[PDB]
Amino acid sequence: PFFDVQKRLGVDLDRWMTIQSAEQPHKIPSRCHAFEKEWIECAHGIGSIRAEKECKIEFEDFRECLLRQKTMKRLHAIRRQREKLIKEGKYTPPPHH
Amino acid sequence: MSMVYMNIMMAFTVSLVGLLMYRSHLMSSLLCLEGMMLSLFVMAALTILNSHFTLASMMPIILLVFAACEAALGLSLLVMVSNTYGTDYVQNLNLLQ
Amino acid sequence: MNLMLALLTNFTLATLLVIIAFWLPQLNVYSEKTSPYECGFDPMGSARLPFSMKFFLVAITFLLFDLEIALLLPLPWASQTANLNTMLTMALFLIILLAVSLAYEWTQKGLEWTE
Amino acid sequence: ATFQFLPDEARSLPPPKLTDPRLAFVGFLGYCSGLIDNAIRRRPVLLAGLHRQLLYITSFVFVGYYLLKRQDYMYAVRDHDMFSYIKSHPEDFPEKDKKTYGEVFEEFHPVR
Amino acid sequence: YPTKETAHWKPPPWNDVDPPKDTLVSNLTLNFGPQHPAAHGVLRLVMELSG
Amino acid sequence: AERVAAFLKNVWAKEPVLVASFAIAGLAVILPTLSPYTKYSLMINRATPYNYPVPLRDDGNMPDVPSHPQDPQGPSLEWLKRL
Amino acid sequence: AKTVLRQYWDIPEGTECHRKTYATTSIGGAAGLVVSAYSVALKTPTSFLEGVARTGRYTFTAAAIGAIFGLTSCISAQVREKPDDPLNYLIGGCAGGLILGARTRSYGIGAAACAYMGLTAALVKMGQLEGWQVFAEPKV
Amino acid sequence: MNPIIFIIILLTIMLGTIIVMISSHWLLVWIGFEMNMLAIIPIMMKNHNPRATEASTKYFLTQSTASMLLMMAVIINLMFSGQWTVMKLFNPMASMLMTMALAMKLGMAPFHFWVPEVTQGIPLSSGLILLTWQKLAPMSVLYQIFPSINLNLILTLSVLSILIGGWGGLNQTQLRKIMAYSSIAHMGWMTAVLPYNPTMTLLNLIIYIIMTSTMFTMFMANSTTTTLSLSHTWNKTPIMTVLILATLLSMGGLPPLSGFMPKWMIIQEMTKNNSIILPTFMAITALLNLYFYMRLTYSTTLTMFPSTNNMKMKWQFPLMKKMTFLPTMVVLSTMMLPLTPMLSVLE
Amino acid sequence: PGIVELPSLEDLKVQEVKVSSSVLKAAAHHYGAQCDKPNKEFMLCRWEEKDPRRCLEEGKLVNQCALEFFRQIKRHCAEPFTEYWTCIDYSGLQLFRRCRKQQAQFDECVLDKLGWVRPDLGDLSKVTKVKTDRPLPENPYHSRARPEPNPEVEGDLKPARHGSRLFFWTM
Amino acid sequence: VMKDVPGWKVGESVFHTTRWVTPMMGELYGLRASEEVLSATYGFIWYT
Amino acid sequence: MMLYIVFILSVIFVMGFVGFSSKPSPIYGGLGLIVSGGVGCGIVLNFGGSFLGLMVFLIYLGGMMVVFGYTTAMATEQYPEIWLSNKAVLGAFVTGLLMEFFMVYYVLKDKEVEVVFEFNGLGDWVIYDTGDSGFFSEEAMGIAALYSYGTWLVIVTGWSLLIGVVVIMEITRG
Ligand SMILES: CCCCCCCCCCCCCCCCCC(=O)OC[C@H](COP(=O)(O)OCCN)OC(=O)CCCCCCCCCCCCCCCCC
Ligand SMILES: CCCCCCCCCCCCCCCCCC(=O)OC[C@H](COP(=O)(O)OCCN)OC(=O)CCCCCCCCCCCCCCCCC
Ligand SMILES: CCCCCCCCCCCCCCCCCC(=O)OC[C@H](COP(=O)(O)OCCN)OC(=O)CCCCCCCCCCCCCCCCC
Ligand SMILES: CCCCCCCCCCCCCCCCCC(=O)OC[C@H](COP(=O)(O)OCCN)OC(=O)CCCCCCCCCCCCCCCCC
Ligand SMILES: CCCCCCCCCCCCO[C@@H]1O[C@H](CO)[C@@H](O[C@H]2O[C@H](CO)[C@@H](O)[C@H](O)[C@H]2O)[C@H](O)[C@H]1O
Ligand SMILES: CCCCCCCCCCCCO[C@@H]1O[C@H](CO)[C@@H](O[C@H]2O[C@H](CO)[C@@H](O)[C@H](O)[C@H]2O)[C@H](O)[C@H]1O
Ligand SMILES: CCCCCCCCCCCCO[C@@H]1O[C@H](CO)[C@@H](O[C@H]2O[C@H](CO)[C@@H](O)[C@H](O)[C@H]2O)[C@H](O)[C@H]1O
Repeated sequence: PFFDVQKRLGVDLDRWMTIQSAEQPHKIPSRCHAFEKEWIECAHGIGSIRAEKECKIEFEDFRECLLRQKTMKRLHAIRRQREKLIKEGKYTPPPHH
Repeated sequence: MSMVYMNIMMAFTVSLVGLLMYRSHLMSSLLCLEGMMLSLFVMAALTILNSHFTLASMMPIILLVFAACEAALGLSLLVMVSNTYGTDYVQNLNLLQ
Repeated sequence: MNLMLALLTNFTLATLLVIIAFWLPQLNVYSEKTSPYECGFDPMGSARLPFSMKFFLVAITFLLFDLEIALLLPLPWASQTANLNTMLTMALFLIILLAVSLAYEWTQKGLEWTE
Repeated sequence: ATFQFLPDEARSLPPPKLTDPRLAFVGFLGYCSGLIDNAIRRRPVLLAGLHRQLLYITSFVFVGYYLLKRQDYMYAVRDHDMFSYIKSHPEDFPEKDKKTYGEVFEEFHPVR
Repeated sequence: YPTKETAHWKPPPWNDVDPPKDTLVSNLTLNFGPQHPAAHGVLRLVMELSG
Repeated sequence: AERVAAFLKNVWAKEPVLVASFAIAGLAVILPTLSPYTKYSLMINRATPYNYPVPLRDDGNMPDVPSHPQDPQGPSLEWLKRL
Repeated sequence: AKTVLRQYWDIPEGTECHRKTYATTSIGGAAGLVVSAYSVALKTPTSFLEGVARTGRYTFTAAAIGAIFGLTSCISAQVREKPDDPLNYLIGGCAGGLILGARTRSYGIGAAACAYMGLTAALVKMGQLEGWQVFAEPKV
Repeated sequence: MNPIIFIIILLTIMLGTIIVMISSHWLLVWIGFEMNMLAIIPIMMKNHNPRATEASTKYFLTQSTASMLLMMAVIINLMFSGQWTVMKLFNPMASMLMTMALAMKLGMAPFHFWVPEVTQGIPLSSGLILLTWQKLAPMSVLYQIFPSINLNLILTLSVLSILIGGWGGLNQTQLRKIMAYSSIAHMGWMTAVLPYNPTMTLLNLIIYIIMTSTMFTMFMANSTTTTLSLSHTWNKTPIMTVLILATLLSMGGLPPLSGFMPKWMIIQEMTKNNSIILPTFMAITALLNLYFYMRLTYSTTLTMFPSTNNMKMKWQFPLMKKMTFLPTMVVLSTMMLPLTPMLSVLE
Repeated sequence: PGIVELPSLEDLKVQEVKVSSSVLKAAAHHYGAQCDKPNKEFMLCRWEEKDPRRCLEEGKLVNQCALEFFRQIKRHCAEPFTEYWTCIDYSGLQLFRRCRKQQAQFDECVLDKLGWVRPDLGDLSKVTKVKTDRPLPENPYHSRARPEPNPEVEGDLKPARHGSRLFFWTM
Repeated sequence: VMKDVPGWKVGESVFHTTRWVTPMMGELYGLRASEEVLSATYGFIWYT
Repeated sequence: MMLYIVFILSVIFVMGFVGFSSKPSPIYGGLGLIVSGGVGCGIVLNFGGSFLGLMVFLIYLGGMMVVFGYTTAMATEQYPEIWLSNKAVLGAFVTGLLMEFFMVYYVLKDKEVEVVFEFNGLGDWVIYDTGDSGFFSEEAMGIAALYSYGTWLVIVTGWSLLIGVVVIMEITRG
């Protein structure tokens, strides 16, 4: 904050909601709990200038969990190829797929 | 990103252009403002629900509470504009040129 | 699915009834029959003219009160919290502030309709 | 410290002297404010409300003393950081091998 | 600096209050009867309503 | 106490609806403090198990942690059986 | 603008004038369009044609200035065998200022535009020769 | 407005600003902005005339639109980071939307059109709140997100604000429109140095607030809102004209006055980053601000315009306006250059 | 970025407890007491390993103890148990309170024949310790080494050398 | 399915970490019948 | 086809927005916003937010009811404008629908579409969570935490609503 009155007075007005790795009701975890915690622990105390560079792996994995962009691209690649092979009479799906 | 985001983001943009391109009725523009909150509410809810961040499930509710205040504030001004000129037309609000 | 099926059937039946109502009866349409109704004499002006709202201030206050319910509707779930000391204080706080806002508008004649 | 006007580590610095020239200037500024207050309200400028004039001076000096102490502390902090960083990174602050002007060459530009 | 686009500009009012509009707000006019349950069948009560 | 009675009786004659509201609102605020059962409400909310009770890795010095759910050690709900 | 600006600097000075002029003409037209958008938005034309006719003058005036600047600056260097000469942009800048004065019907603007646009362009040429930054990266 | 209601509303305006400044969560920052806008409109509408109604409506439409873009940036940040902490933003599209949202809230060019009109339409006391207190909350958010702000965007706004503020003031005869355009110009300096040294943004902000507060307080004292109405001050309160002169010269950045300090410090910071063309351009363009400050000193203090006969009746009555803090603010507005190194307290 | 290691289809095969949920619900309370030890070890494994692949073997011992549990009911209490879950199965919410009479018959059958006792209210929700020989995982998050902290700036605070050093100022 | 795709690697991870990641719906039911996917995704939400 | 339930609702969502963004008579703008609130509730419901979805629908139904009343008093003319009655309204309405259609066509034609930013058109189900067996609603526990965890949020929201009543009365007391 601009004025960190929360840290000074010890009150906790809104930090509880800031991250998804914080204590949740009945300990329900967020989907990307592990990825957040790793990134938060990697970058703790070293500052954004360093963290932008020395925690790219943790952040890049965390971003993948959040938006799943690499995964969906992989699935679209697999799905698209099956269409090509199914349509060419080349591959046939097994009963369970 | 997921395909739902495409239409929700498009919805926000449509209402944003809706608000910025005025016609005559000031009431019409106040609807484009409630339109922007509706899309912001929906898009926030999808992100929060999908990621299983429990504590922010209250965030969209708080968003609506301060949208109601803005709409009530906007309608109050429309009452006084109408009481002065006999319409809600925005071209009447040009004394300060 | 069931809910979508149920909604479609409801509004499908309603539309079918309207369709039947419009195409079964014999119609005889002419200008006087379809003219706007107003007790036998022609309307004096447009029904699209402005219609003053005397309860306008109550109507805006409804928007603010109508959002108190969204904040209060979670109360049955909140009653299951471990931290009941904080709950009850905050639940009572919201309702009192809602009561105070109502008292303020009441004492300042905000609920009286304008003449 | 976080959100603290004077963190505890600041007490290792010598406090501003009560006769600091910067503090005397602040006290003077309070005097001028006291005089302007008489002027705008149209009272005798030098004479009126000496009780009010003393409070203008006292309050300025009071606030100025703490501002000068924080000012001094923040400059001590800047030096403390700078010197330790130079200690922590010897390779980036190497001593210059200092030639003398007898050895160094400078091209001469006549002023004709 | 006068310009042709600002030739119609007047200085604002001294006390910031512009005159109220001369416009007359129009009240809705209604035929209440004759064909009306509360008109006794033959009263054409022409009312001017505000709301 | 006499001035208030006249006001109190006056409002019972003119605004009995508002007299009833403030009285009920007052009770809603006061009784939770003075009730001997209010403590049990939080205990019953505490005793409802929404989540799995994850076991502990026994290290050798956990005298009060039970080894089996039916062992005597651990919180008991006997107070609730009789509430 | 970033890519269009880069290609202008990509090609060597004094050579490939047709390409240089295409760059400055593109920079001229874009500037005219931006002025046209704000102009029509804030000063509404009476009719749709006059809104187009106003876009026509500003965009053409701006495109003409840039085309003449790029042409004159390139040709001047080509003739004089001095690519990295700041003076070449001085001539390009004045010619542009003259186009504005010619397009505007006013010897007062044409002269003033010559000087200010002439000095501005030479500073631009000085700027990239010496590496001057207008929006400098924070470094300390 | 009942006095108690005015105080509670006035405390709510401050509360929203304080919530923005102490919040570590983007939602609470947005709430603080909404709370502030809710409470300020009734102060704008206080006198209930068509002009005040127009100003409040134009203000509400502008601030509401900014809040939408601001909240949009927050939700985009949430998608690409999963967190709400107030700090750098993790998406460049979110950075642009927030930067523009804050630019409208400040009234920076080219989102400036509302500042001259809202200021002219409301009382002087309300205009003082609008041009001073309302700058704190948006600036404090910019002070925290600056590491992710696009440099070209922020500097483009600063340059445009300085130019548009400078040129806009030249044509004004109303004191409230002069203060609006002067405010737009000064906001440009604050954001221009923001990418390089945020401390000099705070210094410029504080000194701008002290000098703007002083000018509005002197306008309120004599109830003057036009250039000509102010030109009568010499014939009632000669002392006031001298304070207006010194404060106006300080606002123009003339040494050895306090107003020279923020301009002096900002030039130092920009040159340390090898930014030479921009501070030179900025300093010269600020001469436009000085020009229309000097006209006011000509008509106010250095000459004597004609009076009217009825002015003699005002000679018999004393000023009764509060003029709260005026003696202190004017001294701080003028005699602080010798204390410039005290700017390290803002560090 | 690696090829996810997935077990073979033979390493996943196991005898399945193929009974309905009303059957499991009917026997849940006794099942919780009888098969506590294998179950608790398996659940300790999952919340420690954080990996379903690292707990397969303990997950098979969960089924083998479940099948043995249901094999004892079949040997001694087949008929009383069969009435009871049938009563549970009828209910839309599989409520206990609608089958207390049949629950008794099954409850004294398992007490007389097998010696089983039903857990009390709150027993099955206790946190219990469990001894194991599986070593505690050391990097269950597969965390990389964290970056080093910024070297601490410490020492004795001294006055700024020649003060602010701002242009001409001597203090 | 991907045999004849050249750059492909079968069973590759999108994550730099080797830690186990819970699969999402598309990863688990990606290559299966629509009604099986539909029941897995919206079965609960749609159930009456 | 049913797997695309959320996408189909989002298409009607945008169409409702084009309904009121084109800005016909506020009578019809309110209708457009009611539709968008409806399918907007449907979208959020399909992500597991039954409470959040139903409430945005409920709040917006009351709000448009107030808007309808205010339209008849202060935003009505002799010939209220429908989408077909005005060239500017129709032009905006047509433009928004064509811009909506083409985005739909490409994303369905290819399973991905680029509209300024890359969007995957595999259907929205693919991102859903696989496992789930808690005996509660997660949205309900999160929303119910407003009273235990969100003490600070309740104070600021309660205050703002109280001030809102005070403010609207000041503004409307000419
Ligand atoms: C301002 C005085 C000059 C008046 C003419 C106005 C000139 C234009 C001002 C523009 C800014 C330039 C300021 C230049 C002065 C600051 C440079 C400086 O002197 O810094 C050092 C000063 C302490 O001075 P030092 O060398 O240590 O000698 C101590 C002797 N007792 O530490 C300081 O920073 C103190 C500076 C405040 C001024 C000197 C205070 C003297 C102590 C008595 C209080 C002042 C009362 C008289 C007020 C005079 C007002 C004209
Ligand atoms: C060491 C001081 C150096 C000063 C350097 C000045 C630097 C610039 C400072 C700017 C601030 C200036 C003060 C603010 C303006 C106040 C003065 C004013 O408004 O007008 C002049 C005023 C005379 O107006 P008048 O109505 O007659 O007031 C009655 C006074 N007898 O009031 C006056 O009479 C003139 C006031 C200025 C003179 C100050 C005198 C210093 C204090 C002397 C102590 C008192 C001595 C008493 C002597 C009598 C007993 C023997
Ligand atoms: C950056 C480096 C420079 C640092 C600069 C420091 C600036 C901050 C310092 C504070 C500046 C303001 C100083 C005000 C001095 C004048 C106060 C005074 O004399 O008041 C006289 C009288 C009221 O006095 P009284 O309220 O009884 O004092 C007790 C206060 N609780 O009533 C009166 O007639 C006074 C009327 C004139 C005052 C203007 C109106 C303001 C009212 C203020 C109320 C009292 C403030 C108490 C000041 C204490 C400050 C420690
Ligand atoms: C030391 C470090 C700091 C360095 C920075 C510079 C310090 C100076 C800052 C000044 C701050 C403002 C305070 C100035 C006090 C002025 C006092 C004064 O001039 O006398 C007031 C006089 C009142 O006239 P009278 O009617 O007799 O009395 C009524 C009031 N009781 O008024 C009049 O009658 C005059 C009317 C005619 C107007 C004449 C205008 C030209 C002369 C103005 C001189 C002051 C210039 C100030 C500008 C800044 C200069 C640096
Ligand atoms: C204008 C602003 C108006 C603000 C008005 C706010 C009114 C709030 C009144 C206090 C309401 C709660 O009051 C408080 O409730 C809790 C129960 O939840 C009680 O607490 C009691 O029960 C709880 C659990 O239920 C036990 O953990 C605790 O041991 C016991 O003390 C407190 O004894 C009582 O003092
Ligand atoms: C915590 C929830 C329960 C607490 C109750 C909260 C709501 C309190 C409502 C306000 C009560 C006091 O405020 C109210 O002000 C008006 C002034 O116009 C009073 O007086 C008015 O009321 C009645 C009915 O309108 C009129 O017949 C009377 O002529 C008028 O004077 C009311 O008698 C009083 O009830
Ligand atoms: C004023 C109108 C406002 C309308 C708002 C419309 C919605 C805006 C959507 C904002 C999010 C768009 O997100 C934008 O596109 C994709 C998102 O994966 C990113 O794509 C790019 O960045 C990331 C960075 O790691 C990488 O995938 C890669 O560099 C590249 O693909 C962009 O860096 C991002 O800026």
